[PDB]
Amino acid sequence: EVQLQQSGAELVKPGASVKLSCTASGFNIKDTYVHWVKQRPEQGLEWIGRIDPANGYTKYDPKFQGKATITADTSSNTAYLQLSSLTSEDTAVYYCVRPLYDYYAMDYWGQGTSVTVSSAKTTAPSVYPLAPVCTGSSVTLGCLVKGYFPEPVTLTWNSGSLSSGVHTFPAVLQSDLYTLSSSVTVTSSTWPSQSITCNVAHPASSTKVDKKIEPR
Amino acid sequence: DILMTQSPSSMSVSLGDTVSITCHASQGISSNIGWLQQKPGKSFMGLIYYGTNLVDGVPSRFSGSGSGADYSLTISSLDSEDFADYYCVQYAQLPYTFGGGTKLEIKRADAAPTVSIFPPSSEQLTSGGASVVCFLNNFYPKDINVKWKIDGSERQNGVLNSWTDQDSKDSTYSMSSTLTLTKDEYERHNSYTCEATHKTSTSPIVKSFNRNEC
Amino acid sequence: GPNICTTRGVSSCQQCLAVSPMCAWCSDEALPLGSPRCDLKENLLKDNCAPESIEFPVSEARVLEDRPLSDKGSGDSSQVTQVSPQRIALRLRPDDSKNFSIQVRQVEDYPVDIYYLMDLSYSMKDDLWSIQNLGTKLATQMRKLTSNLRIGFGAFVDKPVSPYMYISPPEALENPCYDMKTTCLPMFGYKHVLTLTDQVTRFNEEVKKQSVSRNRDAPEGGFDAIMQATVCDEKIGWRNDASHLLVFTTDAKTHIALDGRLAGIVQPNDGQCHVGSDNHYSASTTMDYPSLGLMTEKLSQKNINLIFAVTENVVNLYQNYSELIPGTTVGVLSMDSSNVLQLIVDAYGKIRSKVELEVRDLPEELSLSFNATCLNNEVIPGLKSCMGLKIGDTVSFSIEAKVRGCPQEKEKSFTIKPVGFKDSLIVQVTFDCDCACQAQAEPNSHRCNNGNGTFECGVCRCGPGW
Amino acid sequence: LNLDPVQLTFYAGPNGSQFGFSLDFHKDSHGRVAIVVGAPRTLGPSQEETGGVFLCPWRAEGGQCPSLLFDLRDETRNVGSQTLQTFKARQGLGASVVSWSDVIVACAPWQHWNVLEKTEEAEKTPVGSCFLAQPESGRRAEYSPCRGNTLSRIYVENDFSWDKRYCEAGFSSVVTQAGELVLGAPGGYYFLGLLAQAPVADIFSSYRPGILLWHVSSQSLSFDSSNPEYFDGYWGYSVAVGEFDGDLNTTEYVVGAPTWSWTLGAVEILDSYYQRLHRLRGEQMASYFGHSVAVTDVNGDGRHDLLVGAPLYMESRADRKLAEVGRVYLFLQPRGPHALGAPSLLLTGTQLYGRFGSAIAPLGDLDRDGYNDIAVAAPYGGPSGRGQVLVFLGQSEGLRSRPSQVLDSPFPTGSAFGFSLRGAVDIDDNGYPDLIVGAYGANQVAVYRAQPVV
Ligand SMILES: *[C@@H]1O[C@H](CO)[C@@H](O[C@@H]2O[C@H](CO)[C@@H](O[C@@H]3O[C@H](CO[C@H]4O[C@H](CO)[C@@H](O)[C@H](O)[C@@H]4O)[C@@H](O)[C@H](O[C@H]4O[C@H](CO)[C@@H](O)[C@H](O)[C@@H]4O)[C@@H]3O)[C@H](O)[C@H]2NC(C)=O)[C@H](O)[C@H]1NC(C)=O
Ligand SMILES: *[C@@H]1O[C@H](CO)[C@@H](O[C@@H]2O[C@H](CO)[C@@H](O)[C@H](O)[C@H]2NC(C)=O)[C@H](O)[C@H]1NC(C)=O
Ligand SMILES: NCC(=O)Nc1cccc(-c2nn3c(=O)cc(N4CCNCC4)nc3s2)c1
Ligand SMILES: *[C@@H]1O[C@H](CO)[C@@H](O)[C@H](O)[C@H]1NC(C)=O
Ligand SMILES: [Ca+2]
Ligand SMILES: [Ca+2]
Ligand SMILES: [Ca+2]
Ligand SMILES: [Ca+2]
Ligand SMILES: [Ca+2]
Ligand SMILES: [Ca+2]
Ligand SMILES: [Cl-]
Repeated sequence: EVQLQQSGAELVKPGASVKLSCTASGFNIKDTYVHWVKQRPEQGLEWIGRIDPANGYTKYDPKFQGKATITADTSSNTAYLQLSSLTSEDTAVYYCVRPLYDYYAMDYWGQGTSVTVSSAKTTAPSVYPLAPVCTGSSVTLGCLVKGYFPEPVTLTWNSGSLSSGVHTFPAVLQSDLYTLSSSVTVTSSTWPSQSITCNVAHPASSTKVDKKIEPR
Repeated sequence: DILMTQSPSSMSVSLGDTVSITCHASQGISSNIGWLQQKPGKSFMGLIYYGTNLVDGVPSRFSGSGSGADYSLTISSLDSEDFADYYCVQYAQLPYTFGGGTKLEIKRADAAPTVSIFPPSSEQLTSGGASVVCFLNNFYPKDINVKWKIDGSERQNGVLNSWTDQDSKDSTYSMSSTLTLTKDEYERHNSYTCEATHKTSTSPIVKSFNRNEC
Repeated sequence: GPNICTTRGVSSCQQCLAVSPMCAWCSDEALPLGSPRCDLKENLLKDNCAPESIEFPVSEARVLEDRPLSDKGSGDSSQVTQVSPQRIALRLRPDDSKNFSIQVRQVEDYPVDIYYLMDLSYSMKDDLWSIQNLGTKLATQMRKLTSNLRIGFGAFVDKPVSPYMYISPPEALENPCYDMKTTCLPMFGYKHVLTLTDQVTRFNEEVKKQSVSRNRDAPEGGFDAIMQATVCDEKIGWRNDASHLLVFTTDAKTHIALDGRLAGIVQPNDGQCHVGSDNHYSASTTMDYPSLGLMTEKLSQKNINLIFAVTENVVNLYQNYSELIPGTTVGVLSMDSSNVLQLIVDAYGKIRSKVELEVRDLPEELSLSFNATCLNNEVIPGLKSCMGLKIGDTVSFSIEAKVRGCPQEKEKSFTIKPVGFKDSLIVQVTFDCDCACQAQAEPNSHRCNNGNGTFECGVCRCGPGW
Repeated sequence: LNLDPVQLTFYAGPNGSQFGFSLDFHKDSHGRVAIVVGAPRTLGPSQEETGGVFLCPWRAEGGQCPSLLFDLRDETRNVGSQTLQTFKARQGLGASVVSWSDVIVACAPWQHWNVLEKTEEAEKTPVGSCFLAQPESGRRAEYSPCRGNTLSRIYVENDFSWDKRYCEAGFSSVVTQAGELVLGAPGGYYFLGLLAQAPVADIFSSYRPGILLWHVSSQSLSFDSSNPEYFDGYWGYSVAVGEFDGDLNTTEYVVGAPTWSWTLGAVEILDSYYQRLHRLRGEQMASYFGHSVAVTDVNGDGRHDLLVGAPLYMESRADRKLAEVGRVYLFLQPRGPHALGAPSLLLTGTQLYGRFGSAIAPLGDLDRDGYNDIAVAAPYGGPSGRGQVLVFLGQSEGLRSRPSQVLDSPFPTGSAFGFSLRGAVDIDDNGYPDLIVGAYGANQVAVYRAQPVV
């Protein structure tokens, strides 16, 4: 079976360089062309270039000229993508791709390798409890995780206990640091009668703080 | 470079539906097109190559057609797994180029947002910062708008929004708006509000609270 | 006493002569009671056998044409004699044999045709430049050997067809050197340029106007050109009474029969001339390369001496081909053909340094034996070829014919000829196994069983139908 | 011995098509035997020669045959900023045919190919190409393993290594019992010759019309070389398969290279990875040793034997003279792990220029005595030079040195009777294996039916 194992997520500083790898599994890397593609949320999908691992001949989109360097080592059935002078815009997910039958097609894809460029140093998240103001039948609480880096973080309530009826929103980049929030809803008979705690773990800084929600 | 215009950007359909995604090229590419699929939070999978040819392993409910500079992906009888992102790619010329993409989303009944506002925390305040949070939960469709007012006047700077992907077993969306000020600046005012504007109600759903009071 | 003649008890004069060449027969009427008519000629006369009643054939050999050997090959329209005698009569009786001689000479100042067949692929560009004064240079050196020189020129590359020929872009058909920075001729297979002439500056001037072409694969189509230069007599202009030298110059491997299939050509070579008024080989793209055997047949048939003048990188290759095409010679050609003059002169010498006899139309019954006399009256038994000879030298051979029995036909003739030579010795054979008195027999003779028999050569013979 | 030369069957194609240039037996999913026939010069659409294939149902009276239709149109694909082109004019479709299972493989060794890019190009060259058909289902596929998309400049800079531009894939062909197609490509790697192999199943499932350059990943090509002994050796001129290493799981290849080592000629036996097991050298330069190769067990010991034809071998004759007559060599496979040795038998032609050994066909066991037999063609042999096919019977010691039967060409001069041959199949189901003989020069095929021994 054809599988393209790409290297692990990369987290580097601006101006640095990084070299991603894509290893052929269940086949010979030298069989077909190998392409690299960049994906960003807003900008979308961009073709970087291809290499013919059999001989080392490459092609690029002139946009990535001088930035990307594609190579391959048939000996280790692996292909590489080297990025230089990394910036904040180079932050994206990178895929290696090869065709199935058609010489020129893009059929098989690697799982992807995330690349994050930032100067931020590993910072622990500040956890804040969110209680409502001083009425209805159902109540809602929240938890605010502000100023942490890098990702990710694991947020739970009552240590995984309270599960159903929760909303943990995607993190957002607040000036080189991430912010995240989570909402949960129950009945007035459940709060503030039953104790509810917020549990956020930041493995990066290895900090697992916990904040119980308090009424006003 | 060949421009690939992929429409529509999104569509809200139901299971068993038969839908079609079109792709328009800035010039003729004579079937040198491919179709891709990206299940939510996953990698890509090949669907079609050379206009009409199914990638090995892909179900036949998927079909490709078109010629010249106009091509279509068509899924007959939508399945639950078929709800994902779809892109087209032309390889008639270098550089290869992609389409804007299309996201198939589940269709359901309209639902107004459950708005909830939360003042700053003690801890945060005794730290010098002040954030007012606003939760707009379980609404439909996704097209929603939030507005912050400080003492009746709109506020735009310092606002960070965050949306969720369509929830699995209710097919609704949620949003999170956070206004962040400086303790000092937060105390120059008294009234804090966020207005939600959804297609459900003609009047914006409002939620406020007053500092120095409860 | 009783010899094999008498102890055989022959029934007729004919059966008497078939016992042994030494036996004789007496057709005399007055012969004693029990006297054996079949006995030694001496025993017969000793019995008062009428001398004319003796039937005793003797095997002889007398010359009918004995022109003397010429001293010069110049002059004449070839009244030159180089083999002597030219015709002899041979008479043999049953199971007998007779010896005779033939002389052979390598005449001086014999005419010479030299056709220069040149590879004109791109690696021969430098070569083409070198030989542009060869016609006159060569004339000067051969002038020392012959006073009738003629020279001519032909060229070749390969079958102008894919994949030998480059067929794109369109420009490559008009100029195969398009992708380089010069201009050369479109692809051609074989073209005749200059018919054999004694006007040697025609050679120089023709060569100055020649240029190379270019094709894709190393082995070339020279063998096509060797075939055409050989079978297109009138066009090449080979002379009847002259040595024919075909000089083949190349620096590369060659294509051979069955290679053509790589170009979709399967039709075997027909050995015929296909060079018309345009002087190009027209079956080049429709007919396969010729096989060694076929080449050998035509070379030999037209008395062409092929010279492989090739560079050292392929000399072993061509020496090995030469061994499958007897009479062919090989010389080492420098990378620019600057030494081809001496090469040709050395080959000419080597060629006229051998005399090998060949027999044609020898009756089954007749077997021959040879004793050669080369160098200095040194007789080499069982040998019918000489070597290390210099132009002007003369050799001779002693021959004996041995007949086995007596054949049904009494008049046969065969030929003995040196290979490559114009002249030859015609031997007219006559088998003498009958008796003169047979040509005056008496059928149904009144003497023989009263009509039931025939009377001939003294005795009675049972008639036909008995 | 017991082939019937009195009542033959004749099949005929269009004039000038070279119908009979190549042939083979074909069985349908029901086991009904028919005859596939190549006609390399059949007229195409533009009234231009492209070659063609015919599928003849078996009938004692013979006659005309229906076409096996293939796409005869030139193709163009603009993709990856390049222009791919196939040229089918004079491609010689049907220059070889072979049947395996319910599938027919017909090749066009001289189909041309080119890729354009701006002002550059790969060059228009004869990569060759094979067409595959499943007659009963109408399925079609192609296989063209030498097509590439590299430009000229690159080959020149790399000193012409791995240059498959003149392959002529399908020049010869054979299929393993397991259904692996093996193509001979005598022009591969700048005229060294290469072999291309791929499973029939994978050729079909990976092919789509209009792609032109596609990957068949289970495929396997032979290798280039810097050894001059191989230059212009046309490795792949002929091909065959058999068992020569004792291991029934592995299949071995037999490849003819008639001009190997400066036209000495050779044939080699290889494993499925193209590693050399044995090499047999020609006996005489230019004899075209390896022109044809045949595999069959002739002495009934269950071990495949090899036969090699050298149709231009010159026999030595009285007075230091040579006579081109052609020759065939027999090599019996020895017991256990051992290398083939000197040939066990030499068969030499008689008619001058007759080309004895031009084709060699296993007949199976013709006279049913327990030993497999062969037929050797001399396409220009016989006292009339019209062509002959000679049958040799197997025996415990190898082959009989004298032919048990001689079939004289029923066609006119120039027919090339015997140029293609095929036996070992019972076409009329009488329990005796039969012989088909092509005479492309006469655009006909003759069928000889084997009969009970008289
Ligand atoms: C023109 O024709 C000549 C003559 O045939 C060819 O030269 C011969 O080439 C063959 C094949 O390469 C040689 O065969 C080898 O013979 C060796 C022993 O030969 C001895 O005697 C000769 C006499 O001069 C010496 O030159 C030589 O050095 C030796 O003293 C063997 O040792 C070789 O065995 C090897 O190869 C064989 C397979 O070929 C294997 O079975 C062995 O295991 C081993 O690997 C070999 O048999 C032969 O020596 C050459 N003969 C002569 C007289 O030189 C030219 O190649 C040919 N040229 C062209 C271009 O066609
Ligand atoms: C060729 O030479 C041989 C000797 O090498 C000759 O043979 C001799 O012939 C004479 C004839 O008188 C006999 O007496 C000898 O007995 C023979 N010698 C031998 C050794 O056989 C032969 O005559 C010569 N042949 C020709 C045609 O001239
Ligand atoms: N006289 C016409 C001519 O020579 N034209 C000509 C022009 C331009 C190139 C060549 C070549 N000939 N040639 C060979 O013979 C072998 C070879 N190999 C490389 C790959 N490995 C196998 C050996 N490569 C080449 S390139 C030949
Ligand atoms: C035959 O040989 C003898 C010598 O024994 C010789 O004298 C004679 O000339 C030869 N015969 C002929 C016809 O040459
Ligand atoms: Ca030169
Ligand atoms: Ca050539
Ligand atoms: Ca095996
Ligand atoms: Ca055997
Ligand atoms: Ca038998
Ligand atoms: Ca039968
Ligand atoms: Cl050249």
